[PDB]
Amino acid sequence: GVTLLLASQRPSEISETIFSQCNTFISMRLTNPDDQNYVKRLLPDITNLLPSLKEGEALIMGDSISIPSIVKIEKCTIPPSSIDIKYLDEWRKEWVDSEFDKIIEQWSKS
Amino acid sequence: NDINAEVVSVSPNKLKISVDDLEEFKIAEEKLGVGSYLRVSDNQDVALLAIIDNFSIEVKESQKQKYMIEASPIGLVKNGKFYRGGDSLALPPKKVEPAKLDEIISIYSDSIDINDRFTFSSLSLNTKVSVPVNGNRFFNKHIAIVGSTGSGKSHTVAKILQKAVDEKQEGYKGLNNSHIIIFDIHSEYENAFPNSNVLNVDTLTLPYWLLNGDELEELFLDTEANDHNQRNVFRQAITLNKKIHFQGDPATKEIISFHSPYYFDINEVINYINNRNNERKNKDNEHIWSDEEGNFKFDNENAHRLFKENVTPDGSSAGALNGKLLNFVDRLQSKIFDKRLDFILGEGSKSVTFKETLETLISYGKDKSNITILDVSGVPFEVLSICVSLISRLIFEFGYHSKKIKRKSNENQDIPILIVYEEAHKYAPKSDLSKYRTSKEAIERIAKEGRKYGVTLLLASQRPSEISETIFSQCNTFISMRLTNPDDQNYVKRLLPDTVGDITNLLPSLKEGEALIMGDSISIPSIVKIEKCTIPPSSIDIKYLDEWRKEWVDSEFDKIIEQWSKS
Amino acid sequence: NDINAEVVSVSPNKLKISVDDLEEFKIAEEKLGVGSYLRVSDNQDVALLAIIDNFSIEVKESQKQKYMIEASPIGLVKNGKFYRGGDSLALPPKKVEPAKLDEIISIYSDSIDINDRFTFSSLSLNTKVSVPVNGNRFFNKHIAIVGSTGSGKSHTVAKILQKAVDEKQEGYKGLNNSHIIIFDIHSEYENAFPNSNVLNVDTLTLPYWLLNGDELEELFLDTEA
Amino acid sequence: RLDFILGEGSKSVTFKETLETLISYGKDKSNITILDVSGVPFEVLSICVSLISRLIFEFGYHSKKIKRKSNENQDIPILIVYEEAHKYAPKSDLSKYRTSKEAIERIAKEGRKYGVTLLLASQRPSEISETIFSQCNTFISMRLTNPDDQNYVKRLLPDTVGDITNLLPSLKEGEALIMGDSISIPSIVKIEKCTIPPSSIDIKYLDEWRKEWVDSEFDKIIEQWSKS
Ligand SMILES: Nc1ncnc2c1ncn2[C@@H]1O[C@H](COP(=O)(O)OP(=O)(O)O)[C@@H](O)[C@H]1O
Ligand SMILES: Nc1ncnc2c1ncn2[C@@H]1O[C@H](COP(=O)(O)OP(=O)(O)O)[C@@H](O)[C@H]1O
Ligand SMILES: [Mg+2]
Ligand SMILES: [Mg+2]
Repeated sequence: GVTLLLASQRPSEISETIFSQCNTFISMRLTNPDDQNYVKRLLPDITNLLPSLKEGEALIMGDSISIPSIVKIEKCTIPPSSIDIKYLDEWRKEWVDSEFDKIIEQWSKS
Repeated sequence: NDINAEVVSVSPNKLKISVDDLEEFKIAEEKLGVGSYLRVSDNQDVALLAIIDNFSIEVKESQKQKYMIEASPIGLVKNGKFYRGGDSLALPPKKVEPAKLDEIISIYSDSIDINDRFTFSSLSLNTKVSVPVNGNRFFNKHIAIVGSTGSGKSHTVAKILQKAVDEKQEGYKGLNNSHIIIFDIHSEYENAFPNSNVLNVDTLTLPYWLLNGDELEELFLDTEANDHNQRNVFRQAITLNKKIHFQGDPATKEIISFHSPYYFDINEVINYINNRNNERKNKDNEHIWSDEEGNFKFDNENAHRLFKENVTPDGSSAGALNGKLLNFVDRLQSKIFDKRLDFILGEGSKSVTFKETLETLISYGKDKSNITILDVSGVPFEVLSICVSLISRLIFEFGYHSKKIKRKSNENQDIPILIVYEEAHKYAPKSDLSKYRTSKEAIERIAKEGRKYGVTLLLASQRPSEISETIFSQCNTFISMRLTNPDDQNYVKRLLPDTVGDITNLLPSLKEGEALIMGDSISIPSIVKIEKCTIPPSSIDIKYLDEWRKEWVDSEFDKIIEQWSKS
Repeated sequence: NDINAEVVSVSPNKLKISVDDLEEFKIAEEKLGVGSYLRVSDNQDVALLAIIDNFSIEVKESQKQKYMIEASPIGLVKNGKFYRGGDSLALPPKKVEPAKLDEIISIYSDSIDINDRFTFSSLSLNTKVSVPVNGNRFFNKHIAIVGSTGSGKSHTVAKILQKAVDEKQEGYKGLNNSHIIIFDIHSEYENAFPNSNVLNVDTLTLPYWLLNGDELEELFLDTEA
Repeated sequence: RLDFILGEGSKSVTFKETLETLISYGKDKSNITILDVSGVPFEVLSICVSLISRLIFEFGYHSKKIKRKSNENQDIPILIVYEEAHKYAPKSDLSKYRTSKEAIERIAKEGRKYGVTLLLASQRPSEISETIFSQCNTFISMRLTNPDDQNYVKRLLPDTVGDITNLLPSLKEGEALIMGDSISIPSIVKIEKCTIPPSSIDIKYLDEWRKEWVDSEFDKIIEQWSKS
């Protein structure tokens, strides 16, 4: 009763012994052909749409699904706290006078 | 008319187009090249647009000229609005014209908002259209600028950073918020950025006590030896030496450990280890010494007395670490005594402060600048991996700790920091050798985790094929100036998402200064011309011909020898 | 006419040239080699300069000789000034002749300024074409001369250094400011530079105390035990 | 054999005339200093190469200290020529050549800004370490004949030529292939013929073997060996 969810990024660097034991496979957009070829090999030609996948789309394969298909994962109404930093919009403002006292206190703490 | 071309066959992502007449020859010269744009429709309101991948102009004896154009549909234009996507299908035949200036403008001006556009280049085939990128997505996802020597890589790097500095929100005057750090080995960005803070070996003081646990044992210990008694005596010396120099609250003093960023003096650390090469236990198994104040037993309270050299061992048997640390000590003072490491292990590191190192690294001191150029020309190459890893980790954990302050206040990470890695293959090679391991890991955490902490990369390397795959793939934005090595082109082709026909033969044949921008920052991967640097980079290289061409100098040689003796 | 060649196919970086008539055979041997330069134009003013990459000559009993030349457009010339270009289009058919001497010279001479030009070699397929290098940039960046034994790399090293020694600013008489140190191991560069300082074992005095700790260990210790 | 490094002369020589010897700034000036290291024993050859290569580098390192203090236009550029660079700077990390490896690799990495540049002339390029060979920018590739050296050079060349794989073993005598910053395009060149060629005094084994059995020379070898 102890299974695992392997939320990795690129399949080409994960240990073979764990990633071969996984059977249900969800592949999002994968821009590295080395990553694509590992996902292609697991299938017994839908992998050619892996790099052109839109944001949020996925390819689910395994015995859990009937056919390996490109799916759109449901949007998170309560999303995880993963906020992208707007580099341009932050850089447009004034030079913000940030005091270094409070930051290096906790850096020294841990 | 001037051009009579139509689509003869379509594919899922390929249009084959036959040019039938070609009355006007300058249509073929600039509007029918590889990477140009074609309008594919039967009307003048709804159309597809297509990049040109390949062409072939066959001519023979009696039959007609066979001009065939291979194109890929990049998107859809409806009533002056461009919509990306190859899903829309053109049923052949469809009349093909070169795209007008307004359609090519609408390609790049529709996918990006009016406030998210970052323009630093124009299209190479059409100068009148500028090519903006999504500057949030340009800089949040890491940038890789590759190319051969003389292709204009540093000019492209400089021109991006000037446009990052000169761009401002309206209603204010003065320095903007952008923070860019450059690792300058060839010393080129002084001439590009005159109004910026530059730090060379003679000026920059990097404290050695800010090195973490991994960096300290790489610089001092032997990874190949892997001696745990040498490892344990190093940590217990530095941890104790950080305690005796702390002047603060006792509760913070207990949490001080070997990785904690606190000041310790390396000369006393050598003295502690050198003394512990000469321990002599008594019959009760306790080490006994004698300084000027009297005999004492080596325990936790009196271990600070070994930091001074004037201690004499007093015992019968050999101590616990007697003779096990002599190769440790001789290499330990070999790096301290070296004059090349005065900026890192010298007397100047005693008088600097953890604040003063951060205030100097991102130019937050008395003189403030957006661009901090780290002239690591004079830095010796064996500590180049150490120094780059120290600064990169000092910016990443500043970027981490900046966010965790703002998560308490429920705010975003205020200042985003960019680090430019000129000649990035030296810090982060494909080779798994231990001499560049610490710089590989430091760029790894910025590449894979720094996106969420405000710390990013600009991997500007002449040889991308000597950068590791696990950091090159994290650079979503890719700029290709001119790549001529076959292994270099086969490397980038293996790390690039799609973009068939825009790299296969285009990269060797590119002009100086024009590049290939791609990623989620741009709407489509296009060959653009990076705009000229009015204030260009200029490395002050030794012009060997003119110095050899002149008279044999005689006054200089005497000054070189005596200055060597003086220092 | 001497040679009647013509472009029959155009690719983004590839050119197919059909040689229809070859009255002068000597153009084929010298000017239509593997690495030779062809100019591709319908006029003498503006031309597309292309290097050859491959060729094939077919003869059959009834048909005419099929001399095909496969070329690549390395650049472009305008009134004698060469521009290195990418995908500059030449619409077929275009008359092809061997490139003039002034055109091939302008590929190598125009990229380097006349003060920074350093010549130690000429083009293999055209001995009249001097090939200069940016001697400003030739020396400060490191040079790697590689070949097999008996390929002539000792001669190439010697010729470069002789060209770097006899050259001067012309405003003085005497020795220039070249400083070249050769780790001559085969005892061969004595002849190439007769007016040089040669240091063998009997003349060199290398102090042992200028050795560092790493060098001093190998001079005295044994490392096997 | 170690008299040049461990004799009575090495003690009395001071630091200044050592650099007057290696750079030829002594009594007789010379643009080219030829270091005949053939009679140097092979056990100490990497030691003497690394000693000189270090000494030239810190001469250029301390060259720049005056030029930032005095801001004078004059400068002393130095080029170092390493004939058979694959044995001074091998790919192997063995202890015997890491002194000469570290001296050359310091020049290959830091010597650009100090006026101490290097020329690598090796008949077996594949043994030279990639961290030194890639620091070079201009490559004069002569006739390369071993397939291992052909594959090594083709990777680290900054550019390529059409059909380079058959070009390298088919180069004629004096034919070269220059790529890099100095040249505009990779071109097949003919190096100028040396009027005063580099000639090594070689023993013509077959020529002396066909002569008569010499008799007088054997005794003069033994008596000098006996007396010295
Ligand atoms: N946008 C441009 N337009 C025209 N010339 C350029 C441009 N960018 C660079 N160059 C030229 O290319 C040359 C090479 O500079 P650079 O690309 O910085 O070298 P590297 O690729 O080694 O960094 C420079 O001398 C510069 O004049
Ligand atoms: N540029 C050249 N032109 C004509 N002959 C040459 C040229 N370079 C070398 N040679 C001849 O080829 C021979 C090869 O010698 P060299 O190339 O100097 O030896 P190595 O390559 O083994 O150092 C020499 O005897 C020389 O006469
Ligand atoms: Mg550069
Ligand atoms: Mg030789």
